[PDB]
Amino acid sequence: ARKFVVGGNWKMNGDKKQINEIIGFLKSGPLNQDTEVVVGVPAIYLELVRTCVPASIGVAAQNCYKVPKGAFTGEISPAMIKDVGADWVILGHSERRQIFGESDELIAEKVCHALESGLKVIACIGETLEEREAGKTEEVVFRQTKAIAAKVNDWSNVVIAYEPVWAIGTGKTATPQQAQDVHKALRQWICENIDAKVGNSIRIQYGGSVTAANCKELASQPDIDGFLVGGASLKPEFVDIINARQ
Amino acid sequence: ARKFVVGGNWKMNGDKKQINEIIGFLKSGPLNQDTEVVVGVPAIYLELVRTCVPASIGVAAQNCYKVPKGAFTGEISPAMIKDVGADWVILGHSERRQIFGESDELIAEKVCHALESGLKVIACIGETLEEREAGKTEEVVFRQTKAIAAKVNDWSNVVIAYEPVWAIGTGKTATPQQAQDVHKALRQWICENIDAKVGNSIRIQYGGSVTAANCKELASQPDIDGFLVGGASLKPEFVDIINARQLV
Repeated sequence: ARKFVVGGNWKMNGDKKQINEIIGFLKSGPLNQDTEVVVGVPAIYLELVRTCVPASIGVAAQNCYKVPKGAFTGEISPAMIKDVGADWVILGHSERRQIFGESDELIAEKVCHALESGLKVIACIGETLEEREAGKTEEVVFRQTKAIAAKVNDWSNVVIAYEPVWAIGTGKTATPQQAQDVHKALRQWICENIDAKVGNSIRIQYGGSVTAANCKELASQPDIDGFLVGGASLKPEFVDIINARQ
Repeated sequence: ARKFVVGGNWKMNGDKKQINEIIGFLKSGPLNQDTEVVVGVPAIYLELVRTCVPASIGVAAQNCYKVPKGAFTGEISPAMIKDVGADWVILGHSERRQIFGESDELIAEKVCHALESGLKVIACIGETLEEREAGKTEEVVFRQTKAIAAKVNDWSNVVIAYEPVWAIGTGKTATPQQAQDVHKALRQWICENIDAKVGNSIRIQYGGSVTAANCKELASQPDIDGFLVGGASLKPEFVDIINARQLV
């Protein structure tokens, strides 16, 4: 079976104090034994967080570049991430794709390099509202996935996160069924386009609004293997989400 | 006068081993006391460098965003930079403008926010070869500078670094005179469009190729107040650059 994976993407939030609070939640709160937990933190705190968090819990960078080193002011590489002990990296997040304009190709190259460098990756994909309403959900997620797949040969250390970007500003989030529909269509695409074994073993996290109230129904969907939590990851509620399967 | 300022931009380079070797260069190397020294490091080692580097040397982040916190995965804020004790941030570097497409206005907003957050800033500007050949050197640097000026009211903690981006892949770098021609023109623009005192006191670093072989002649230029160093900042050579203005 696919191990349930819950990632906490802190985004651009945090400081020493706040981090001690958040790590207090993980250490404290009861954690499900069958849940792989990953925490995505700002680069400035990667080493600190990696030292204060149990070896069982993954620590992820929120981004990285495609080469070990180079004339790329403001970027960090997988080698640096590994240098401080971090073992995960979040790539292709919608905020980076849209606000910072990273392309499918760049994301693909980044995923490839991260994996080859020894990092576990959470690659994000997702369609916007205009894309969905234009009935291009599948077209969009298949294109983003296809780009990554073009540079990835081994998916064992990859976790895909689906971000229902279209829901933002909508007034209502995606329904558990809508989320499920996307996950199953994506898994199907992976089975037919990459490999049936990969499709059956790859974890696909739901990357929309996950809270204590909806995490359980969301977690019970056949093709949802976890979450890439946003705001909730900063609160104790993150523990409740980690135990959505309970 | 304007205090000589030398910044070392490591860019995307470094690890614990390499950082200890570079901090070694800085610690042993006889550093001129009249030079303000700053070192720009990858965010991952921001706190690490600040704890190992002497309080006299400034530790800069290589970039930051324009708000204290938010839904900006992969970005860091001045609030975080300060939380680990760093006091500087390099913004608007040519690689971020050209490779990552940061706009003149985003740069200005970041500079404004960084300054307001209590950080000192090395704001970068510079024209490409296309722009220079098309005769837009002044047009570009003034435009980039003007955008930042629209969001800055206090220039005390700002250091401008001019990057002769046009010199890459050309075979030869900018000559000291060519560098001086831009620096002077920018200073003049600042005195006219911002303020006389600001223009006269604002440090303008040369962010082109700076080595131990060309630092002295460059630092001799009337309007060059230091350097934003690239490659050489990862080697002992950085010290010689820092001591570009020492007679012996």
